[PDB]
Amino acid sequence: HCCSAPGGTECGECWGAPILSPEAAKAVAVTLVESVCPDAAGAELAWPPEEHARATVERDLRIGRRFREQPLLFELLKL
Amino acid sequence: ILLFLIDTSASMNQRSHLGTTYLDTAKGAVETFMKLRARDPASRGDRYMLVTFEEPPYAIKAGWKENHATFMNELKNLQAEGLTTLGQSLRTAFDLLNLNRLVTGIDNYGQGRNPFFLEPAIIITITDGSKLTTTSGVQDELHLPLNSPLPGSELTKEPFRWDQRLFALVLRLPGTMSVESEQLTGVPLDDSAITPMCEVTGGRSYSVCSPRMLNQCLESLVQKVQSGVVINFEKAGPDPSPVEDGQPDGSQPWHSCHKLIYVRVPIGHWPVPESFWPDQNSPTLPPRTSHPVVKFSCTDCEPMVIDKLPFDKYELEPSPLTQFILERKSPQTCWQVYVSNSAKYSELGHPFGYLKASTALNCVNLFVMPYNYPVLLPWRQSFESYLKTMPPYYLGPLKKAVRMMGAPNLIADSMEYGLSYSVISYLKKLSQQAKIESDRVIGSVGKKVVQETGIKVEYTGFQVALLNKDLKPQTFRNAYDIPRRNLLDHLTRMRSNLLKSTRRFLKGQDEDQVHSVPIAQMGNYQEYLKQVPS
Repeated sequence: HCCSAPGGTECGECWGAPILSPEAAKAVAVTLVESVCPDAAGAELAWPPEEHARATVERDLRIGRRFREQPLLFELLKL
Repeated sequence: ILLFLIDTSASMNQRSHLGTTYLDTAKGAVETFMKLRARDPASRGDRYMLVTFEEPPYAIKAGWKENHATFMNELKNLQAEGLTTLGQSLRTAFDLLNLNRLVTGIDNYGQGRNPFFLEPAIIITITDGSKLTTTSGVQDELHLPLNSPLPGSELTKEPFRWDQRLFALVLRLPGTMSVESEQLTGVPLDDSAITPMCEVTGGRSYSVCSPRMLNQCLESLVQKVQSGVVINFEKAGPDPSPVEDGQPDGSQPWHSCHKLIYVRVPIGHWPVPESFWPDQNSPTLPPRTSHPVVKFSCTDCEPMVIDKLPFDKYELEPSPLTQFILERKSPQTCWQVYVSNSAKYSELGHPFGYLKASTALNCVNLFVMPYNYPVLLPWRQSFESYLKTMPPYYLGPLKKAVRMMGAPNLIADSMEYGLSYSVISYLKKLSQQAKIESDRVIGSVGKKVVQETGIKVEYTGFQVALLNKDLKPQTFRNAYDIPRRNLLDHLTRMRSNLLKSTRRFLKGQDEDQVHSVPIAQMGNYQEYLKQVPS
């Protein structure tokens, strides 16, 4: 209800589905990243190579622990 | 002699990409430098000293009369806490290196400047990147403070000395990956405030960026330790008169490299006397310079000098030999050299040597000649008139060479100045007393600082205690050191210990051992009636 832009104009014929606002979902993703892992050493959008994953294993393990302790995060990803 | 300067400041607590702080990396680099220098069969006479960024009474950790054990013990327990006081620490290190100089005879300032009386010393000054603080803000000039000069230091006007090189390590290790590994064999400069201070002394400043680069710079630094003879060259005044095989056009002018004066103590004669005209009556002596401003002139001027003159082999370290190599290393020819700043009564420079190369054309031999060789080498009342152009005190060393032939001179005119001899023994005694006072309170810290300073905001005199690290509570002797939890069990333990009446009782509950447990140390205090003859 918060992210869906208004909304209520009877789109389509009878199956109008409101789209999600990109700004609201972007803010949700940003605050989720800030709450899960506030680190910024490798926060670049470009995916590093595979061997690079052998240096930040502690951050990945803490992210996995945060995901396993609270499943709601997964639901937030679905948003 | 090597004096390692490790700041141990609060800015050296940031963690590298490997997982250790910059202080741990610096200590590991020092240990690997030790194990690398131990490979060369010449580390049996050197002495290691340690200097940190602490108060003058606490800056020095291991100085004179300190073996390797206490040095390693002090470097082991280094704690990074404090500001980056680079100037005061460098001043303290230079004063520590110049404690036993005015007593043995080095830099006497009255009888020439002997280059064979060397006291080598190399500083590493391992510090952080930048942003040094002085308890008020962040400076960007790095000026050495002058608050309490040592007695007899106004005759050099510079903190460093004839043989005191200064290398630097900044340890600019990234935190994420340190993936900068493009240039394999290339060690750039740090480009910081310590770079000019290092370049003035005669040593470069490395810029550590990766552990591989750290190993490279450490393996390149071990090859830069030898006898310290640093002299400065200038192009003036010949306008690059190198018209021998090509046309001149250069950066190889202000060469401030060192020279390897290998012994065969060092053996040699004919030193660079001074740069001024000394008078017979001079109460105040002009301050000397750590680097002599000596200039060379490109002239052939009969480079063949063969005589019974005592020979010298002060090898010059190749740093600006490109200008000589451009002229085919000047085969069978040389160029004169002369010291500036009124070398005589009324003239600008007097040629006293040349820079003739060897037959192998490898390096420059630095042939040091007498004050004026082309006249005395080729008596009809000639030497008596010729000995008036040379400085008076200079008749000291040369006469020794005349001892190889005869003895026509005497002690009649062997006097430098009636006022130069005065006010010299008192300065030497003061320097000796200062060196003794510095070497006395070198390891005894005696901080005794544990208080909270409770402010008002029994009155005006209360101060809460702090947590003591090495407290060693006596549980059996003192009853206040027994907490409430384990009180009854400890009571029964003390009762059984007192009612046992054993031998060699102690007051410690459980004192296992110290950090080190040597096998030979424990096996020595024993008796084994066996020899294994079979």
